[PDB]
Amino acid sequence: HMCLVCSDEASGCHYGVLTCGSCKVFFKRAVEGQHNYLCAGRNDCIIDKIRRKNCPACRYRKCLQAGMNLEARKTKKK
Amino acid sequence: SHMCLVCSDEASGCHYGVLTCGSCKVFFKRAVEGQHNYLCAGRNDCIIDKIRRKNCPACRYRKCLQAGMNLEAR
Amino acid sequence: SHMCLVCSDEASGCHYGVLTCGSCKVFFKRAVEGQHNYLCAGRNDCIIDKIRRKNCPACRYRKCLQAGMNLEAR
Amino acid sequence: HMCLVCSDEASGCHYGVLTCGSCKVFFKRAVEGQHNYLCAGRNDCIIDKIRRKNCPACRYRKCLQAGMNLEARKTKKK
DNA sequence: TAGAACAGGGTGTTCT
DNA sequence: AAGAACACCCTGTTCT
DNA sequence: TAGAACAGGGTGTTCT
DNA sequence: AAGAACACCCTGTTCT
Ligand SMILES: [Zn+2]
Ligand SMILES: [Zn+2]
Ligand SMILES: [Zn+2]
Ligand SMILES: [Zn+2]
Ligand SMILES: [Zn+2]
Ligand SMILES: [Zn+2]
Ligand SMILES: [Zn+2]
Ligand SMILES: [Zn+2]
Repeated sequence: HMCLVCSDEASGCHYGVLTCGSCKVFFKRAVEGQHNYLCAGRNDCIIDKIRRKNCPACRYRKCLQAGMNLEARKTKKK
Repeated sequence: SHMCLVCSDEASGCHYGVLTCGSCKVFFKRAVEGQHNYLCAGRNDCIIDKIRRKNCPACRYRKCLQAGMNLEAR
Repeated sequence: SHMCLVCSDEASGCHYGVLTCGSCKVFFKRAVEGQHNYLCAGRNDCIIDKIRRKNCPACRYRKCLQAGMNLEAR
Repeated sequence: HMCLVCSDEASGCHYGVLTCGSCKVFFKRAVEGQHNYLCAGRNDCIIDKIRRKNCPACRYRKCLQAGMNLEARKTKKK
């Protein structure tokens, strides 16, 4: 079963979405910090396992698009 | 002038031997010397500039080659 | 009197058939009926009282048997 | 490699000591809550895998004796 | 599960 | 000019 | 890693 | 007296 962001092996729901480990800590770091990234292409870069380092801008976008949010643990509660 | 022929940064001088910045200089040596496998995530036409050249070394490397860089110019 | 012969709680009446509290009553049925394996973590002489009887069912059970409980007294 | 409290399979250092999972959450629950437990024996009960339920009093003691403490993560730091 | 934190890779600079 | 080398940033793992 | 939280076991009560 | 059955507590796992 697979990461919905990069299609590497999924390691569980994280921030509300079946993702792999690397995408989980990736999202968390982008959300807590600055995410002023530039796409060098057309904002549709291919994020898979070898290429996911290439474009943070598009990786973050695919994170948001897949529905990740930080408060999804204390917010998949109330 | 004084713009890198690859990323359009402020080119230090002439390297390998093209008007390139220092980043591209050393990048190029590393791309040819080691390996390394670079793959474009777009369309093999990425925008390469001071801030984006980090994003796609396949495309950076290709631009280096096409501006005629070569580890032996002397 | 009105003290459990097993744990010395306030014994409700006569069960299986010994002067026992209600806890020991139902405990005993469960110990014999199901199984379950109880093992003492001390020395097979545990203090059994209202608060400690929970701690060692091996010893509780043994005391039940030794006070002559039996699922058929009638 | 083994839990230093109950000798079940150890799952990592927890609260500063190689313990199994059950002893980790056991300690944590005893420390955050009330631990007014009574030993029914001589305060040397045998805490191994089947018997560790029998005497919280002695299990907790073996936890303290083995050196567990909550602030051992932010205190194996400074 | 969410989170800390280490080591590894890549990059760009300074300095020979 | 070309090379060495350090310090930085981002990443993805492990967390006996 | 530390932490939440669910389901399972055991117990003791109330109620027939 | 004996049994059913609920609600509680403690435990140890999983956390696609
Ligand atoms: Zn992923
Ligand atoms: Zn992109
Ligand atoms: Zn350049
Ligand atoms: Zn490219
Ligand atoms: Zn009793
Ligand atoms: Zn005992
Ligand atoms: Zn243990
Ligand atoms: Zn004990």
